Amino acid sequence: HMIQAYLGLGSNIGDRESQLNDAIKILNEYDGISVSNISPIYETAPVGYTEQPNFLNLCVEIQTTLTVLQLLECCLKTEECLHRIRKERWGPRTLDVDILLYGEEMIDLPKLSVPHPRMNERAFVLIPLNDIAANVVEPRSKLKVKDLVFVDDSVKRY
Ligand SMILES: Nc1ncnc2c1ncn2[C@@H]1O[C@H](COP(=O)(O)CP(=O)(O)OP(=O)(O)O)[C@@H](O)[C@H]1O
Ligand SMILES: Nc1nc2[nH]c(SCC(=O)c3ccc(Br)cc3)nc2c(=O)[nH]1
Ligand SMILES: [Mg+2]
Ligand SMILES: [Mg+2]
Repeated sequence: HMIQAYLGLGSNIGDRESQLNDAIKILNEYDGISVSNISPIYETAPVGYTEQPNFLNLCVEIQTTLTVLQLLECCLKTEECLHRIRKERWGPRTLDVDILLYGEEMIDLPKLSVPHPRMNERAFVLIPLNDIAANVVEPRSKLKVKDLVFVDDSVKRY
């Protein structure tokens, strides 16, 4: 049985587009993950610590037989494959793979929260997410993505 999940990908170091492309390929090659939809890529001003490089961000849909914890392990392993050495959450990274949605399920473990608890105020997530998942309901707000998305001029088509 397959679970439909959504991942948020980001990169702000080096050849960002190549790193995101390779990440998608790696994710698709794991047993138990198939990438089923890919959003457009956006160039986005860094949010939070603003004095670091501009990001590329996108979202992907996957179909998965993995548990949410196994999925998290795969996401983290993919960052390691793309040589993410920096671990400062506020700082730059070659690759970030975030679990945005895991079916309509919700979990808030000390170190795994899904739906991603910050997604609803991030245009660098909601814009590419709305591109592929406009009618998907975000379980915490009980709103469809298209009803959460908002205009943000710092998010540009790449
Ligand atoms: N939904 C989720 N997806 C990915 N990681 C999550 C997560 N919820 C919690 N985490 C935790 O976040 C830890 C740190 O990961 P980082 O990628 O450095 C944070 P970040 O992605 O810069 O911030 P963000 O998760 O607010 O976007 C992971 O090891 C994981 O335990
Ligand atoms: N554009 C862009 N900016 C990013 N900043 C980060 S760190 C998490 C975060 O958003 C954050 C936002 C506000 C505060 Br306060 C602290 C952290 N990740 C990305 C990304 O993927 N894209
Ligand atoms: Mg992350
Ligand atoms: Mg992140």
